Amino acid sequence: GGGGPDYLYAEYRALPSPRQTGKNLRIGDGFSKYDNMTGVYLEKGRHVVLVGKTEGQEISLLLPNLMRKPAEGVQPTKDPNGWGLHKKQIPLKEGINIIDVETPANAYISYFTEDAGKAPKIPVHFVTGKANGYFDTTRGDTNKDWVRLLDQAVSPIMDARGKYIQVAYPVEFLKKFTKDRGTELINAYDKLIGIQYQLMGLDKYGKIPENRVLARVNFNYYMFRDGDGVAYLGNDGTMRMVTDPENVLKGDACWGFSHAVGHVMQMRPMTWGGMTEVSNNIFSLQAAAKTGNESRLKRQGSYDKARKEIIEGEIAYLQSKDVFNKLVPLWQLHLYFTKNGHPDFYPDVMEYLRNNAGNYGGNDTVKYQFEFVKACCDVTKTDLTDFFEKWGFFKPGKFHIGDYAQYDFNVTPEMVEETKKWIAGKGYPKPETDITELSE
Amino acid sequence: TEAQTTPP
Ligand SMILES: *[C@H]1O[C@H](CO)[C@H](O)[C@H](O[C@@H]2O[C@H](CO)[C@H](O)[C@H](O)[C@H]2O)[C@H]1NC(C)=O
Ligand SMILES: *[C@H]1O[C@H](CO)[C@H](O)[C@H](O[C@@H]2O[C@H](CO)[C@H](O)[C@H](O)[C@H]2O)[C@H]1NC(C)=O
Ligand SMILES: [Zn+2]
Repeated sequence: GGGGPDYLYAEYRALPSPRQTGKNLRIGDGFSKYDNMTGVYLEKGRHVVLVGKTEGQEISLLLPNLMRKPAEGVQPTKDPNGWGLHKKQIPLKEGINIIDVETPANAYISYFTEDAGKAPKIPVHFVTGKANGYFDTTRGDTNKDWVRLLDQAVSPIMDARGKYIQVAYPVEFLKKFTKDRGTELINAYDKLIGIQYQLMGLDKYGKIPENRVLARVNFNYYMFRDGDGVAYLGNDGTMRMVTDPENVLKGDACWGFSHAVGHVMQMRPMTWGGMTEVSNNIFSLQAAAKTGNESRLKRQGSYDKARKEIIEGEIAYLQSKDVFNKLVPLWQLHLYFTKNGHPDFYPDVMEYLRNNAGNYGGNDTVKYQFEFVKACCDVTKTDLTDFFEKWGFFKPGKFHIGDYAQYDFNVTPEMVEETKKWIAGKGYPKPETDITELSE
Repeated sequence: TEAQTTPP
């Protein structure tokens, strides 16, 4: 380096394809397309961007409208522009690039490759930009740097990163709620993502992503997940919950953050139709356990409620009308196995499904319910037929589910019999106790 | 977008 001012001149390394990273984990689109943040702010007008030797690599400039608001009198959830992160994407070429910026934006380099290790570092010099800077705990930045960055910002948005997290929030909210505690906030976010990576077995199986997860502000809705990562409403109510580093590790704020990231991390083999608001809450419960928070299933008396609806009701798991009731058996498996000598239960189940699950969409995703059962049995060498039978996993029928999309599942007697015979053929021991009776 | 929520 040394080619110019800090941030305006920098050298960008290629990152692995976010889509490919997601595909390999069976999670789909959710890693940050904006990870190569510049710390450069481009005002409205004509800009010059100098690019060094590309060796023919594809590199582009992202200018997201992170401060996009609903038009006057437009109710934020009824925005014709939708809830997505709007951006300009401009292909860059080696040498001089002339770029017309219509709306002032923070700049992000998009430099992604299929051979990350064997791509050149590409210098990019924003010779007409302003240095906003960014906060990076991995660089060694402290709260002294955090305070200086917020005080000196030229943009309404400050960029920040840790090991796993990328943040793009308004300076106004960072000053009001984070105050001086930038390190604590980024460390809290990294802790909450790392809990999910651990439960996924990414640390155990050497699959921790290089790609970060972006948490962005939005001006449309409270909290959600989309293809760009997680999004939090830029109002005092929501920013107090997630931008105060004490608050985000407590109660419903910890749950909401963990739930949203849990949508990024929920794998297709554990997220068949009707599971979208179920499988991610395994992460929410684990985050609560690791942060000194009470179990939401305990607080809601969900064990009794779930046993009443599904087991006493003798209905299919697929017929349950309560996402917390559907969560109960998933968490019983974790609590039972981790306290009975299988501490890596979900890490191993998720690795097993990454390696062994099929490739199903739409009405075929119900096949994952049975692949999930098989994984749980094989990983623990335990015959869980009775557990899954009691929880209604083996009820044949035609089941309609509304879960964002419409699902029409056909669970045939042959499908149920094939799974039960596969389990029986393993000759594994049955649990000594009835795991369905587990409560907190 | 492809937004999964929470409605509180
Ligand atoms: C999604 O995140 C939300 C963060 O506020 C919230 O925790 C929501 O769950 C809701 O929690 C409310 C109490 O805080 C009510 O209990 C409500 O009934 C419940 O849906 C999270 N959703 C889920 C499905 O976990
Ligand atoms: C959050 O808002 C979403 C709409 O933007 C959606 O209503 C979602 O609720 C889910 O909707 C599905 C139906 O298509 C299923 O019924 C699912 O179980 C349900 O949770 C909202 N989240 C929640 C947790 O209610
Ligand atoms: Zn949700």
